[PDB]
Amino acid sequence: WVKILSVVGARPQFIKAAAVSRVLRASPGVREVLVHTGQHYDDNMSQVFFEELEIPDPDYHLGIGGGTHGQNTGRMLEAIEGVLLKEKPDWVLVYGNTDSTLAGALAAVKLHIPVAHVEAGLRSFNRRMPEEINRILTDHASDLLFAPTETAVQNLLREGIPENRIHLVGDVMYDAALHYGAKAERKSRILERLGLQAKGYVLATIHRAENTDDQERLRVILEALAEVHQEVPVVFPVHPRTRKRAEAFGLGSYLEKVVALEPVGYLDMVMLEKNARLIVTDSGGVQKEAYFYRVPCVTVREETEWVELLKAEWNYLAAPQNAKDLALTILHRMRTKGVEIDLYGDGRASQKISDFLRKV
Amino acid sequence: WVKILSVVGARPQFIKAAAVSRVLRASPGVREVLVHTGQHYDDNMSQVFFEELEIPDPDYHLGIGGGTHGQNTGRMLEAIEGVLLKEKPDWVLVYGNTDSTLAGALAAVKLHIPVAHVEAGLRSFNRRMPEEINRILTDHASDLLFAPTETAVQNLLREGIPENRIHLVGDVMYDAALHYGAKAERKSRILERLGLQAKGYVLATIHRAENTDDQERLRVILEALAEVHQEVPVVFPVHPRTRKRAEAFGLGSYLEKVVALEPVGYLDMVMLEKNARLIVTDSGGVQKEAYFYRVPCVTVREETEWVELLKAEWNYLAAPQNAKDLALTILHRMRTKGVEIDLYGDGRASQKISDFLRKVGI
Ligand SMILES: CC(=O)N[C@H]1[C@@H](OP(=O)(O)OP(=O)(O)OC[C@H]2O[C@@H](n3ccc(=O)[nH]c3=O)[C@H](O)[C@@H]2O)O[C@H](C(=O)O)[C@@H](O)[C@@H]1NC(C)=O
Ligand SMILES: CC(=O)N[C@H]1[C@@H](OP(=O)(O)OP(=O)(O)OC[C@H]2O[C@@H](n3ccc(=O)[nH]c3=O)[C@H](O)[C@@H]2O)O[C@H](C(=O)O)[C@@H](O)[C@@H]1NC(C)=O
Ligand SMILES: O=c1ccn([C@@H]2O[C@H](COP(=O)(O)OP(=O)(O)O)[C@@H](O)[C@H]2O)c(=O)[nH]1
Ligand SMILES: O=c1ccn([C@@H]2O[C@H](COP(=O)(O)OP(=O)(O)O)[C@@H](O)[C@H]2O)c(=O)[nH]1
Ligand SMILES: [Cl-]
Ligand SMILES: [Cl-]
Repeated sequence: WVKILSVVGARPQFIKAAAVSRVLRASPGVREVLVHTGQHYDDNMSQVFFEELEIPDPDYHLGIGGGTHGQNTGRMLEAIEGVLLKEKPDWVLVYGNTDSTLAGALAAVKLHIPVAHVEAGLRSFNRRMPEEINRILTDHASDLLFAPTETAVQNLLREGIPENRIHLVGDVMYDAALHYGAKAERKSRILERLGLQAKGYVLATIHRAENTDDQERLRVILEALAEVHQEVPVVFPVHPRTRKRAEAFGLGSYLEKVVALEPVGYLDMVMLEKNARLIVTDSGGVQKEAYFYRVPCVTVREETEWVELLKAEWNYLAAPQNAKDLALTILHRMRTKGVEIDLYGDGRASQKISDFLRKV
Repeated sequence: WVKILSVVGARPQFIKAAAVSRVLRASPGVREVLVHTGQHYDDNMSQVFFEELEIPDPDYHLGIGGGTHGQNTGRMLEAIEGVLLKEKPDWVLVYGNTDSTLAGALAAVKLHIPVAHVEAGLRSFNRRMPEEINRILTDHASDLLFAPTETAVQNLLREGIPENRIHLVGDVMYDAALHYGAKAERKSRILERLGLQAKGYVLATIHRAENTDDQERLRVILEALAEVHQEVPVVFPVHPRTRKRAEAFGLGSYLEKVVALEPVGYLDMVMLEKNARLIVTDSGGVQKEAYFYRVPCVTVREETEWVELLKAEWNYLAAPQNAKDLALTILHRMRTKGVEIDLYGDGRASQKISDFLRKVGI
C-alpha cells in the first residue's frame, strides 16, 4: 500500500497524468490521489481532457488560476501544502514545467515528502524564460528524475544531480499517443466538420509568451500563416492567451484569414496532427507528436528542448523575424521528412515509472 | 542611477544586511529599498537589530510570519512580487537561506529582475533541512552568487553553475563583527548584569527545527546543558521557537538549571561570545563568530555547512544522541584550540559585493 499524489494544472500535464494514472490505477497496492491546481480552468483547456482521456475526477480542485506568477505560485504553494498535510502521500509526482509543477514540488519537499519529476532534465539554456527556471528549480527540488531523453539525462548530470536519482524512461506523451490513437480514430469527426482532406492542410499552434507578448513576433507569425494559407489551408486551434494577444494588438484579422478554431480536445488534436501535411508550432508536446506521426515539423522558436527532433531532421527551427521568410520556410519544409529512428521509448514509460516508484 | 532592493526577514539577515547596506549607502548612483518580510517580529529578534546596527527603517513591512513553510513562503511570494512591481528595482539582494530568501528570489526571477545571493553555495547535503532546499533553489535562481568560502564556490561549480556568476567575496558577518566590535565593547553591560567574568562561562544557542521539533533530541540538549552548568555556568539566550517547543513538551524546568535569557541584541551577543570559555550552538552564524574570537566551538548537529571550521579544529560536531556524552564532549572541548588560519576574508566582503552589483552591466 503506497500513496502516489499527482499535482496537475495545465492541459499538457492532464495528458501526461492520463498515461501515468492508468498504470498506477491498475497497480496492486497503489492508491493515487489527484490534485487539480485550477491553473487551466476552461472546459476546452481542462474538462475535455478528463472526459476523453477517462481521467478519474480529482480528489481536490484548488481553483487557482489567471493571476501573476507570484499569486498563482504563492497560493498553489499554500493550498497544495494544506492537501499534502491531510493526505500524507508517500510520493508526490509533478509534471512538466509550469508554476503548478514548481508549487507542487516545493510544497512537498518542505514536508519531507519524496518528489518525482515526470519529464525531467529538459533545458532551453535560456534562463530568462519562466519555463526554464521552473524546469531547473523543479529538477533541483526533486528526489527522482524521470528523464525522456539522453540529452535530459546529461543535462541533469551536468548540474550535479547523481546518476542514481535519474531514470531514463522515455516520454509518457508517446504512451498517451499510442493508447488513445484508436479512440481518436473512432470518436473524432473534426476533418468532417471542417471539410478537410487527409493531408489537405497544415496544422498550427502558437502560444509561447515570447511569441505572443511581443507584438512584432506575433505579427510575423500571423502574417506568415495567412500567406501559407493562400497555398495550403492552415488549421489553427488558437490558445486563449494567443487569441487575447492578437485581438489586443489589432492582429485579429489574420486569424480570420486562416481556419482558426478554439482549443480542441486531445482526440481531435491527434486526428488533426495525424492527417496534417505539416505542423507549425511553438509547443513542446506538439513537436514530439508531429514526429510520432512522421509529419514534418517547423518550430517557431530560437531553440527547442527536444534537440533530437532537429538532429533526426523531423523538425526545423524558424525564429519569427520575417513574415515572408517564415512563410517560405514552412512551405519548403512540407516536402521534407526525417530519418527512421525510434525516440521516446516503447510506449511503456508510465510502467517504468510505476516500477521505479513502488521499488524506491 | 541603480535601485537595489534587499529582502530580509530574520535576525541573521538583518545583521548581514546591516553590513552590506552601510557600503551601498556610501556608493554613488545607488538607491536602496529594504523589504522586511515580517518573518521575525518580536523586538528582541528584529527591532533591536535595526536600532543597534544603524539600519534605516524598512521601506516595506509585509508582516508575514508564524505559519507553515507553505503559508509563510506562499504569502511572502505574492506580497514580495507586489512590492517589486511597484519598485521595479534593478537588483534584488537576498541573504542566507530562510523561507524569506527563497520567496524573494522566486518573486524576482519570474519578473526578470536580477537576483544576487549574499552567502551562496553553502551545502549541508541534508535535504530534510528546509534550509538546504532554500539555498539550492535560491542559488539556482540567482544571477550573482556571493560565496563566502572556497567550499561554497566548489559546491556551486559542481551543480552546473558557471564560474562567471560566482564570486568569492568572503563573509559579510565578519565585516559586521569587525565593524561593530568597538561599539559592543563600549555599550554592552551584559557581563556586569549577569555577574559573569571573562572565560567564566559557556555560551549556548539552540534553534534548529531538527533539534527543537523532536522532544527527545531537545531533552538531550537541555539535559546536557544542565549537566555542563554544574561545572561551568551556561548562558543561554533562548530562541522563541525553542522556548515555545520546550514549554509544549513540558521541558521548561530544564531552562531553570542554566542562565536562560530572552534573545539578546548583537552588541550583547558579541560580548558574550567574545568572553566565553566555549560556545555550543546549532546556529550557522554563531559557529563562525566563535572562530572570530578564537573561542572553541561545539556544533550540536549531524553536520555543518562551515566545514573549514572542523578542519582547523575550531569546531566539533556533537549530534544530540545522549545527554551524558554531549555534556562530556562539551566539557572536553572547552580545553581545545584550533589552528591559526584566516577565513572569511578581509572584512570588506560588502565592498566587493557593492562593486560587483555596480559593474556587472546591462
Ligand atoms: C516550452 C515548454 O516549456 N513547454 C511546456 C508546456 O507544454 P506545451 O508547450 O506542450 O504546452 P501545450 O501545447 O499546451 O501542450 C501540448 C499538448 O496539448 C495538446 N493540445 C494542444 C492544442 C490543442 O488545441 N489541443 C490539444 O489537445 C497537444 O496534443 C499536446 O499533447 O508545459 C508542459 C507541462 O508543464 O506539462 C511541459 O512539459 C512543456 N515542456 C517542454 C520542455 O516541452
Ligand atoms: C544552519 C543554517 O542554515 N543557518 C542559517 C540561519 O542563520 P543562523 O543559523 O546563523 O541563525 P541565528 O543563530 O538566529 O543567527 C546568528 C546571528 O544572530 C546573532 N544572535 C544570536 C542570538 C542572540 O541571542 N543574539 C544575537 O545577536 C548572532 O550573533 C549571529 O550573528 O539563517 C541565515 C540567513 O538566512 O541569513 C543563514 O545565513 C544561515 N546559514 C548558514 C549556512 O549558516
Ligand atoms: O483555462 C484557461 C487557461 C489559461 N487561459 C489564459 O492563458 C493565460 C496563460 O495561462 P497559463 O496558466 O498557461 O500560464 P503559463 O503556464 O504559460 O505561465 C492565462 O492568463 C489566461 O489568459 C485562459 O484563458 N483559460
Ligand atoms: O519574532 C519571532 C519569530 C518567530 N517566533 C516563533 O518561531 C517560530 C519559527 O519562526 P520561523 O518560521 O521564522 O523559523 P525560525 O525563526 O525558527 O528559523 C514561529 O513559527 C513563531 O512561533 C516567535 O515567537 N517570534
Ligand atoms: Cl496552443
Ligand atoms: Cl538562537
